[PDB]
Amino acid sequence: DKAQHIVILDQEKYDRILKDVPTYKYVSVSVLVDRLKIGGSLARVALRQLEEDGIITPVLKHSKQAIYTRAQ
Amino acid sequence: AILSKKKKLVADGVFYAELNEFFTRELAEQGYAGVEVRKTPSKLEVIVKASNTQGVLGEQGRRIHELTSLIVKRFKLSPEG
Amino acid sequence: PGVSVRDVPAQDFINAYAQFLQRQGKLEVPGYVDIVKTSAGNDLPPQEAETWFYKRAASIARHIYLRKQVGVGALNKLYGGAKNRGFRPHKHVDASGSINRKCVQALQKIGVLEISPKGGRRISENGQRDLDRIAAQTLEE
Amino acid sequence: PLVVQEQGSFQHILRLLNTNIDGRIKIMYALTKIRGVGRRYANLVCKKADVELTKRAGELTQEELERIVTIMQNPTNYKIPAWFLNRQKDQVDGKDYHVLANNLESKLRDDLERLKKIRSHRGIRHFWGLKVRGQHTKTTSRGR
Amino acid sequence: MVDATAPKKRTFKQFSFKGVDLKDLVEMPTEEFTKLCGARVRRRFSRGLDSKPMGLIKKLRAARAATEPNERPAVVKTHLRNMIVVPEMIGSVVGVYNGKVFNTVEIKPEMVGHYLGEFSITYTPVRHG
Amino acid sequence: STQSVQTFGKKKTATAVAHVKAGKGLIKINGSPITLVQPEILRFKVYEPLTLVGLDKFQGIDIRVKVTGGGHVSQVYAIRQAIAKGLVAYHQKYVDEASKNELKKIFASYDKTLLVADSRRMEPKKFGGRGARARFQKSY
Amino acid sequence: QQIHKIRITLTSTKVKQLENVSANIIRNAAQYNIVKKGPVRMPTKVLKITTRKTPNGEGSKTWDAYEMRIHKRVIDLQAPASTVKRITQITIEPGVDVEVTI
Amino acid sequence: AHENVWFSHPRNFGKGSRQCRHCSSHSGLIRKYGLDLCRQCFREKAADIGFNKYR
RNA sequence: UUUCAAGUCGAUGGAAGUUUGAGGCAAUAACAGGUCUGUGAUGCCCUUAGACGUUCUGGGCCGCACGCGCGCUACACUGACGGAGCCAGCGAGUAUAAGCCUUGGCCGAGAGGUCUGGGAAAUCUUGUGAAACUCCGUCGUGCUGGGGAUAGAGCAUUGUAAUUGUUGCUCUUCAACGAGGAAUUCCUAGUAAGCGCAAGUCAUCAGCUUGCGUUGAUUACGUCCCUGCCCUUUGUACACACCG
Ligand SMILES: [Mg+2]
Ligand SMILES: [Mg+2]
Ligand SMILES: [Mg+2]
Ligand SMILES: [Mg+2]
Ligand SMILES: [Mg+2]
Ligand SMILES: [Mg+2]
Ligand SMILES: [Mg+2]
Ligand SMILES: [Mg+2]
Ligand SMILES: [Mg+2]
Ligand SMILES: [Mg+2]
Ligand SMILES: [Mg+2]
Ligand SMILES: [Mg+2]
Ligand SMILES: [Mg+2]
Ligand SMILES: [Mg+2]
Ligand SMILES: [Mg+2]
Ligand SMILES: [Mg+2]
Ligand SMILES: [Mg+2]
Ligand SMILES: [Mg+2]
Ligand SMILES: [Mg+2]
Ligand SMILES: [Mg+2]
Ligand SMILES: [Mg+2]
Ligand SMILES: [Mg+2]
Ligand SMILES: [Mg+2]
Ligand SMILES: [Mg+2]
Ligand SMILES: [Mg+2]
Ligand SMILES: [Mg+2]
Ligand SMILES: [Mg+2]
Ligand SMILES: [Mg+2]
Ligand SMILES: [Mg+2]
Ligand SMILES: [Mg+2]
Ligand SMILES: [Mg+2]
Ligand SMILES: [Mg+2]
Ligand SMILES: [Mg+2]
Ligand SMILES: [Zn+2]
Repeated sequence: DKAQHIVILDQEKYDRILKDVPTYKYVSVSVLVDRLKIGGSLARVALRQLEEDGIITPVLKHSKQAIYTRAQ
Repeated sequence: AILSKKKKLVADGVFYAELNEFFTRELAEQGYAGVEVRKTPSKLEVIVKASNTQGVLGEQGRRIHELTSLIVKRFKLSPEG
Repeated sequence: PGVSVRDVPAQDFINAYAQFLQRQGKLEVPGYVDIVKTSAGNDLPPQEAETWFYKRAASIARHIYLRKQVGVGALNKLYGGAKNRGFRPHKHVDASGSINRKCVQALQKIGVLEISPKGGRRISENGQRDLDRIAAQTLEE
Repeated sequence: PLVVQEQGSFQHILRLLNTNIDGRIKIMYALTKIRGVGRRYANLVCKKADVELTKRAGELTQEELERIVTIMQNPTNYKIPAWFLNRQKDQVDGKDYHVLANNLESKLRDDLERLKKIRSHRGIRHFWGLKVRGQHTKTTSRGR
Repeated sequence: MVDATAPKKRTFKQFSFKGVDLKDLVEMPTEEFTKLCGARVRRRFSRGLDSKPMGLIKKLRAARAATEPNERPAVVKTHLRNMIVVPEMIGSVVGVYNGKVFNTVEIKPEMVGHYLGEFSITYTPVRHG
Repeated sequence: STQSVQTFGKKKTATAVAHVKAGKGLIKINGSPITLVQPEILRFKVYEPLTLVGLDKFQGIDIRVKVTGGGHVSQVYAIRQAIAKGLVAYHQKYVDEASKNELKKIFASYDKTLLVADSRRMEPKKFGGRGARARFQKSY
Repeated sequence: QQIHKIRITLTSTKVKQLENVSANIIRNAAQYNIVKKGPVRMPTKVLKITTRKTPNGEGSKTWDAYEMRIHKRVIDLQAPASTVKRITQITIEPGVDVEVTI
Repeated sequence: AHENVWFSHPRNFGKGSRQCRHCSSHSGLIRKYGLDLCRQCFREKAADIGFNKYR
């Protein structure tokens, strides 16, 4: 009951995402949920765009598992 | 009428089983051993093995004649068949 | 060498034929597609409301390509699945007849299939022509 | 088809048909909180109101919220099939209806006395709180 | 949600069953009546009415004709408890077998469309302790 | 006609019949290239008979198999056996047996099921239980 | 009504007499220069019936598993109808029944 | 009158619609392959019919 | 290794090296074990016309404060849905009936309806295009899109007859259950576990059995510690044999 993860993305969290995700060894749906406090559905759209924006390199593609890494 | 292969071989067996018990009840006193049904064209040969073939074929073969009639009238067989 | 339907993966070929069939727009879509569920064993309608009919018609077309005189009754069994009987064990139940029958009827007037002799629905003279075409525009990337 | 941001437009708590709806639930499953509105029914009223299901409850504007409650209260006027409705071939007026949050238990109740007033067997077992649909009660339903 | 109000209205309301009020309901023929009730009832009349249901109706009609000071129409007894109540037999009193006794019921208008034996429980309810 | 050999591989119920003809190296599964086998996690099970010997062995031969029966996984093992057995059987008939024994050595040293069909079959069920060995739970 | 493509269907429970009649007909179809096709072994059908052992309902739940194997063979002959029927009387056997269809 | 009531209830498509060849019983009937024999009567006649135990 | 014996354990070859895997049959006697509710199998007793025979109508065998046993669903993310991919084996099937398996076409959201045709069957249903499963999406730890009882309203099928809902379908309601105490069951390889399919009962109804196949392991390959049985020795005042 204590989760209360944020599902709407405001501006303070948005640039915090783009400031924190690059400094990650390994990002995934749970990694985004665990540390950014965002919901699972919001994490999935974030990963699919961050890959389209070039910040994130896709190590492996799968529906149930998305393995991503830093592009730097 | 039109009877399947599975249901036809079973019917022959069921006919044999019912016919065999019929002889056991009727010809019990004559040491009835068994019956062999030899199918043939235009005829249904039935061979009965008994200790005494006089009780079945008695008084000018009256009983065997009167006993084959009980099978034509129960299985709807032609009198010559 | 040439290209056939059998030379391309099934899952992404249907996604390509579905896209063409929607953009072409000539396929007639029945009016209840936004309401109905695909099977009586299903509990919810398809999640891709705008496109589920096109993709299913694409799947039906591809499945008929590889076989000979498949009926509409066989199509219900193919797309049917395990029903969620509450406490009783699961069982396979066929899909809806109208959805499949409308697709093949809709596909029959777009030119890809036709009623085959001795039952079923054959692929049309032009049905082979245009499916093999889509396969080529699938694998260039 | 990408992440977007908003400020001050989200509404945490909604009130529809005198029922409180959590605003952070997806719209299709938020309406299922309204009693008398299931997942199957909520999927169609959102599709009849041209409200794409990819929106949370708070994302909706007032214009959309009123457009949904209008459809739920008048389903047949929006090409919603009769067989899809909650209360079809009504007892008194014979028309197809879909009862909602506060109306459902009232007309559900009215059916119970209507069974009990004629003293039918089904109404009697309903009165006793036992199963009415022929279930065996010798070994099941022993809680309280 | 906008708003809601429930100001219920009337007009000397007569009891009504699926859009048909009691006045027209009773003198509708049972052929027409079955067309506006449930699936089970509609199937039963299409399957063909054997002599037993029709014979009870004829006796029930006569029992009402026996008395014309407008009191209760005297009891007709029957075993056929698979009878479907029709508007023609509203107000009649029937004795319905429960296996042992003739439970007596008076056909109220709200009983229409139900099975005749559904108002006569066949078992005395269990009472532990 | 031409140099054609026909073989088969088997798993539990799945049986894959392989036709190995002389040609440009055409290798299809039920009329579809092996590069698009549905079990992708297991796509390397049928790639093993290829990369073990080297794709150069398939320049002169084309293989078309028809696999039926069994299940999804059981069919993959049947296909890879028909291919492995087909390549060996072609060498024994149209190439020197020295090469055929060479190919058979690498295959056997890697996986016995490439050439030898697995003999395991399902045990029959016996009454008194829901399975072959399993029995209904007992109560006292 | 002369030389015909004629089918003889052989069914029986026991294979020894079935193969004797089958071989005897083939033998007679060999010395007589009659082209033949067969015999064709149809997949044998196992008629299985599984009852409970107990006439009552007491004891361990034990079951019998009875069987009735049915073997069916069809032989195709190219001969006039008079020739094939008399061949049947040559190879008549009580166990095996014969049906002839054109 | 009485003939229209005596044995008047339908006795088709039921368990009482059929009976054993041997014992004319209603319970435990075997209808496979048109045997129409009781399961108890079948065991005592199985060998005669041609059913044997092999496995 | 071994009494160099019976054998056992490793390799190699092999399709198969656990009795090759699995079953069927199965000794000398015995039990007051269970069935006279399988028998036109039976002795005796009871009844035999107001029947305890048989038949017809209706109800009951389902009845519900409770204790117990065989099971089925689940408690979620190794997952639910939504699309898409799409693979078995064991089997069964009719006529002047009293109606079998039913494709294909056409209606219907479904359930289901209708018109033709095939099959007495390796021919047609049927490749029974089964389900788990796999891919791509939605969901995002929430009694939540887990779970689907209970119940309201409605639509079809079978049947003379569905009320005490036969079953199926549609909408709605959406309960306990958040992995279970003391105890206790089954199991060693295509085995266990899932997962379905067919046959039996069957006008209708399979959460049941009998089989079949799909996916497919963990852990011993040992012991007498518990439990049961067998053998040897022993005691006995038991032999109807400790229910002595
Ligand atoms: Mg499927
Ligand atoms: Mg599916
Ligand atoms: Mg489930
Ligand atoms: Mg379930
Ligand atoms: Mg019960
Ligand atoms: Mg009575
Ligand atoms: Mg053995
Ligand atoms: Mg005793
Ligand atoms: Mg007695
Ligand atoms: Mg008795
Ligand atoms: Mg007895
Ligand atoms: Mg007696
Ligand atoms: Mg008796
Ligand atoms: Mg009994
Ligand atoms: Mg019996
Ligand atoms: Mg009496
Ligand atoms: Mg009982
Ligand atoms: Mg009751
Ligand atoms: Mg009761
Ligand atoms: Mg049991
Ligand atoms: Mg038990
Ligand atoms: Mg799903
Ligand atoms: Mg799925
Ligand atoms: Mg077939
Ligand atoms: Mg819930
Ligand atoms: Mg659910
Ligand atoms: Mg429910
Ligand atoms: Mg124990
Ligand atoms: Mg029943
Ligand atoms: Mg069944
Ligand atoms: Mg049972
Ligand atoms: Mg011990
Ligand atoms: Mg002594
Ligand atoms: Zn019997």
